[PDB]
Amino acid sequence: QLSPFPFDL
Amino acid sequence: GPHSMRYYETATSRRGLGEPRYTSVGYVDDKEFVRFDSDAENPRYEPQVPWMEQEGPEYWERITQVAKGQEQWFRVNLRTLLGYYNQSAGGTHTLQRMYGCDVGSDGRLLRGYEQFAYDGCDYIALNEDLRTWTAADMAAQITRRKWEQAGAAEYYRAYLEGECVEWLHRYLKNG
Amino acid sequence: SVTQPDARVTVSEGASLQLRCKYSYSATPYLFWYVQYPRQGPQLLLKYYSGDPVVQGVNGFEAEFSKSNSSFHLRKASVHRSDSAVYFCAVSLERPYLTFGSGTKVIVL
Amino acid sequence: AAVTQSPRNKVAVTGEKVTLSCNQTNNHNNMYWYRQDTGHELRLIYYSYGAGSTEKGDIPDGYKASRPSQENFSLTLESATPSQTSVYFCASGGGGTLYFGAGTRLSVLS
Repeated sequence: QLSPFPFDL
Repeated sequence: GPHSMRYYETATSRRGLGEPRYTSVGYVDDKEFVRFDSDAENPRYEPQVPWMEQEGPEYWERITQVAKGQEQWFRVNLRTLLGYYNQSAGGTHTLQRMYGCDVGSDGRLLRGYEQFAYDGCDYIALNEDLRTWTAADMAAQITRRKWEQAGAAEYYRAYLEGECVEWLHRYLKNG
Repeated sequence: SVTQPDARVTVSEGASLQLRCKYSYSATPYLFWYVQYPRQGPQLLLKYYSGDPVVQGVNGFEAEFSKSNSSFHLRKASVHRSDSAVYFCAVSLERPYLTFGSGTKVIVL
Repeated sequence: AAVTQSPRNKVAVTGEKVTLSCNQTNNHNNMYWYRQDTGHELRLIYYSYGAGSTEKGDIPDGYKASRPSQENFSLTLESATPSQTSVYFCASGGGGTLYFGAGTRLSVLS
């Protein structure tokens, strides 16, 4: 599957 | 024998062509089994191996949206990073991510991954403990303070721990 | 798709309170509990990304996560008068979405 | 909770084109637009990943959106109709959590 959306930088 | 999975999301902003050059490539064990070039005539995740054929269009469907989504992430963060470091708007840069799960022999996760590097140089990465982070410089420090408060680790932990692994198994069974 | 069974739930001042919630997902999602006080926006009460299936929250609020029963039930030891409001149960396994549930109008006495 | 929406209340006439505005200070990248009819479930209409992004939610029909900047997110009602009346909420978030605003009790008139 695919990792969820990442936290803003 | 312990197997593994890995994905490499790479972006490349530049002059003229506003939208970055998105390149999402994933490897099972150490073989390439999925690509996504934003330069293609029609962006979409495609199999790079036969045993990936057996996957309902449903799969390839949302899987692609995720990508379409990451594109936006990169185009958005590649911006703020160009800010953290005070560079020119014209200058070309590269923001890259990498993540994945390394199952043990018994099947249960043996190592999680989640790290980002701006222009070759490391930036931020989740430690083996899947609880603490490691900054590279000042900016990497910033992102890590907020990510630490927002409980970033736990977030990715949810994936790297179960979701990812439960799928690496889902893949291994096709071969 | 999250689903809160009871839309109208009332308990007497001081009594304990528990608001159920079930999520139908292929796998482990991200569960939250937002409370909405009349004429205002929802507020983040507590959350659960990964770890202790028992999470703490502002104002003696805590919820338990269960992959077995696939539920994220909320609870408060002693509900005062002020606790009356509507409670929502959101989930998110998409891009920072937050699909909520019908909710539940909690009332005291 | 530093996300503000204006006006607190708006009166739309059928057909009219209304544009609800939003402004955050959370320096968040992801912003959203949920609508809450009768104090029930809020549903996503439109949202942006960042300045310049526009992604349809679960009910964008009759709606347009704009993300000209980091904090300004504008939701537009192509042509106001009765059924399009409710309390709209604008949220922001750095992934994971979402910070909602005061909302905007928008009412349609015939």
